[PDB]
Amino acid sequence: SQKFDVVVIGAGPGGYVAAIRAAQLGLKTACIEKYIGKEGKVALGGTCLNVGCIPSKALLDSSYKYHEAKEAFKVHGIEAKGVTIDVPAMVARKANIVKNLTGGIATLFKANGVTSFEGHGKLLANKQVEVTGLDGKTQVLEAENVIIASGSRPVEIPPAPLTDDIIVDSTGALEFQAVPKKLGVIGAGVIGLELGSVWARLGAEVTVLEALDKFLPAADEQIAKEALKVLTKQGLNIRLGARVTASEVKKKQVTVTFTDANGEQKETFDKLIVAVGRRPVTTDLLAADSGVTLDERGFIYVDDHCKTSVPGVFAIGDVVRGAMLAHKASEEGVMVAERIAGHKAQMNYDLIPSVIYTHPEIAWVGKTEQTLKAEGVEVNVGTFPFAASGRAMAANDTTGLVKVIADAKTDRVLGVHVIGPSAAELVQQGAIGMEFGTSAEDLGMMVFSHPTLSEALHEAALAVNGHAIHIAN
Amino acid sequence: QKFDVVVIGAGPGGYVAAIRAAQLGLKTACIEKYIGKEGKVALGGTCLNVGCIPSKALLDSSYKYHEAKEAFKVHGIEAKGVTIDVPAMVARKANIVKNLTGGIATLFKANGVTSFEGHGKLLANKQVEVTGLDGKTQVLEAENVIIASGSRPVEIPPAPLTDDIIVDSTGALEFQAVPKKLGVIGAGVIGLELGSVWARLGAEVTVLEALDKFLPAADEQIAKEALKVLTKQGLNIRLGARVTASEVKKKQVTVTFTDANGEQKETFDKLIVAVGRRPVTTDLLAADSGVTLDERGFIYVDDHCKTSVPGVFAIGDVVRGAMLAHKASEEGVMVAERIAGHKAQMNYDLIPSVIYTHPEIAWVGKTEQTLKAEGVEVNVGTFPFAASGRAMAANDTTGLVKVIADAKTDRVLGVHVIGPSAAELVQQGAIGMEFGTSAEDLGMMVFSHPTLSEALHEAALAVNGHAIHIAN
Ligand SMILES: Cc1cc2nc3c(=O)[nH]c(=O)nc-3n(C[C@H](O)[C@H](O)[C@H](O)COP(=O)(O)OP(=O)(O)OC[C@H]3O[C@@H](n4cnc5c(N)ncnc54)[C@H](O)[C@@H]3O)c2cc1C
Ligand SMILES: Cc1cc2nc3c(=O)[nH]c(=O)nc-3n(C[C@H](O)[C@H](O)[C@H](O)COP(=O)(O)OP(=O)(O)OC[C@H]3O[C@@H](n4cnc5c(N)ncnc54)[C@H](O)[C@@H]3O)c2cc1C
Repeated sequence: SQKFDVVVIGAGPGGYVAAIRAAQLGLKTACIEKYIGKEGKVALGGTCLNVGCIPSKALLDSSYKYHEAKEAFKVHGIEAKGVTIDVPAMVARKANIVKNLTGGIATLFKANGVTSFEGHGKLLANKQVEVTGLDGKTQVLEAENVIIASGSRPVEIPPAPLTDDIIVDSTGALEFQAVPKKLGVIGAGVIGLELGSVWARLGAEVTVLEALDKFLPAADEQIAKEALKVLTKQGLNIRLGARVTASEVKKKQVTVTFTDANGEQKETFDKLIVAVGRRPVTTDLLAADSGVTLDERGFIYVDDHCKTSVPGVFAIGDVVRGAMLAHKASEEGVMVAERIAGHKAQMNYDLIPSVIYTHPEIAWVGKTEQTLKAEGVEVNVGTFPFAASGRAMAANDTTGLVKVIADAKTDRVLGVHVIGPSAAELVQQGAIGMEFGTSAEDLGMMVFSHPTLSEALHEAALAVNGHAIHIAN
Repeated sequence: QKFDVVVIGAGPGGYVAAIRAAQLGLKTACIEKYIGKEGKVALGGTCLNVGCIPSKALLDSSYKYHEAKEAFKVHGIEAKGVTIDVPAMVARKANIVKNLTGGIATLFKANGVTSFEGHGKLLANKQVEVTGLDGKTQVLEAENVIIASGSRPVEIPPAPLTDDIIVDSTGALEFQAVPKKLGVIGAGVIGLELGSVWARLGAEVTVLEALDKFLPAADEQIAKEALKVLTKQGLNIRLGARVTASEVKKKQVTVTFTDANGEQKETFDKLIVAVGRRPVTTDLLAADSGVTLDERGFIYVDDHCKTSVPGVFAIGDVVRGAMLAHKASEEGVMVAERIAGHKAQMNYDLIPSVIYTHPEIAWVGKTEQTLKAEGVEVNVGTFPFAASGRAMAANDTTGLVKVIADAKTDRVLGVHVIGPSAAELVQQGAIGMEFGTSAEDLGMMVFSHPTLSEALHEAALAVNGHAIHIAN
């Protein structure tokens, strides 16, 4: 009853996928989770399902539909009088989606034979896992293998500590019951831009204070430049080189002090979202005699196969090195489970795509132009704008472009970058090609359906070598 | 006077062939006769002027109206009243057409393509007679001719086009008001798309289809779901219903048709005839041109689109194969490259199909029923959008992805989708299939979460019984 082949600590994208895969492989598997959802019961799915990926995308989709009805219907002949959005109802839809999907994970666990434990797991020496239940009582599970998937939480900064319901992190930003009239966001990363977009669409006057001089430095510079222009026009007052140093709450508002190129500045908001990154969670996770070590940044140290310093103990997802993304965590979970089952399964960290769920959506896979320049790789670049896409014109959504980067000597595609409609789907097309070593000409030779947004990738690939049909080369 | 390449027709086949030929350094002419809305010749063929683009424009506008009327409350979005201005909707479509047709002329100018306005006829010895709009003729001496004369709607005596009451797809894209009761003959792609436009805007739509089987070219599982969903959307699709006569009186039309229960009648305010497409060869070939037609009226060509006359090629809807814009354009590229000396080939096995209903329907490769008829043992994996977190956030969970793989080699043989972004997910499958992907190959790749693409990933994993997010 206490013995398992695999004990997983955490039921986020890393842990719950690892648990399902382990069970599919015939391993007697347990998964421990402590997070309490909205109904007062344990809810699986981790950050991503409960306070992350899914909730944010739900509010992004609802808020965009309102925005389009208010600002982009007349051109179609559609007249909608007095369109309004009720924030409590919008948030309630998101909550219902979360409830359904978290229950869905429990259904998958049941179907696959995963044993769930409710409470806090702590790794002791020699792969024993102590579970403190919700009633405070402890039991020890004897594990042949342990998969640590304890995830992350928001970074906290002393200049902007969470305060009442006025200074919030991403979790509180997904729970506003009314549109903040003036909204401040600290951090112009993915989370800050997505959350700022939600509330700007519904009428908030949004300022985003970003300490770095460079916007979206991980994105391709051409993509980031267009993103900054478009998002600023949408009402995200993105201030670069602006570092918050202090805040003061009074009269149900918060005044932020920050330093920019022109010196000390102050700005007052009704709500302030702190979105300055995420940190790995190891709180009470490892006994002093567990043998598992942390790096200087607080991540659990693992090798390229996610194995810790302790045989039979693995760690995956946001608590270890690499991109802090849900699909990265889940793929690591699959790899670890398959390796426990005896398969020499491998993971490719080079083709993990990134998506920013603004509208226009931003997505990419592979290397940026600036990275390849720093590496000394000569490249050919092809782009195609959605302004030249018949499908995008029909959709009344022509902002953005597709960019394909190929090695100048071999024509191998090295990166695909998109800002525009269905960016993530077009990037996935590129990623599939790159898995097979596609050249730019390979993509150019394929039949792409017309009219589709995918044609923009086809034209960009042809443009790499100067023979796109529908733009000057 | 003299050209390396003379192209007859400026549709997706002809205009792309002309651009590519010019890019390859060939002195190229393109002849077109179609008169657009401004009274001048308009390029882009059926697809741009009265086909792909206009239909998708009305599909997108009508869908946005439909969603606002029927699927906003769940988001907390309330309206005091949503209405559609049909003249304004059609005018947006007309403006898109005008911009894109002008865009082709801009591309021709930038690439050095010489345009001729009028009717082109192939004479003997690769001479092309151009009859201008004033009836005057001139002869071009062509080293190579590319025939790209396209297609037009099929006509049937029981439903002849009549004023504005009985129309084909061209007239159906020009209604200035929502018909109260709308009849459609033919439940193919065009009938379903046009029926969808007007049903969304309030028309009571009946689709009369003579065949017993719905969407026979699609995978049967996809077609069954499509029939269910489209019927729920108000397309009263009547299978095994053959129209035999019609009668126009007092701005309405009564249709007579035969179904399993005998002779039936139904009356409509408007009737759309959508009973297929046929190749155009009208006055195209002199009797001694040397180019032959097959029994069905298509120009006879080999797999490189070469006719029975060396240096004369034919592409697009006027030759064999799927009557689709991307098929025509790729044939144009192949022919131009072959004229320039390259042994260019065309892949006829991975041409995708798309039906722009909502939910969208798309597929590439072979259906389950085709593979069973061929005796190929397969494994099938499916994943429903009801289990997609991205689709749930989008409030759009109808449909599924289906992946079919060879049971022995695991090679993916077909990908079929009904649901959001169907065409984009099918293109992902088609790219994989170009590289010979197995189902496990797709399963081992990292798919971004949350995205609609994950449904293809899960379906690929389901082929071999280890999808994560559905029971296996
Ligand atoms: C607003 C926001 C939006 C995001 N949007 C996206 C997106 O769109 N796409 C994307 O790829 N990523 C997105 N992310 C990031 C994504 O959420 C993470 O990368 C992902 O959740 C990490 O998965 P994980 O399993 O490693 O960690 P987590 O999801 O954090 O799961 C860790 C689990 O372990 C539990 N736990 C921790 N310690 C213990 C313990 N001792 N005992 C028992 N249980 C424990 C926790 O309660 C939690 O459930 C977003 C993040 C945020 C904050
Ligand atoms: C309502 C409708 C919707 C459609 N939607 C899609 C879709 O979404 N996706 C898709 O792939 N396909 C779609 N199609 C089909 C698509 O339009 C055709 O497959 C495509 O246009 C064929 O390209 P083509 O160049 O061979 O022929 P065409 O587009 O028909 O062009 C032929 C050109 O040649 C001209 N011509 C003919 N004879 C002569 C002559 N002697 N001299 C000079 N000019 C001549 C014609 O005026 C015409 O412009 C649709 C069709 C219809 C009717």
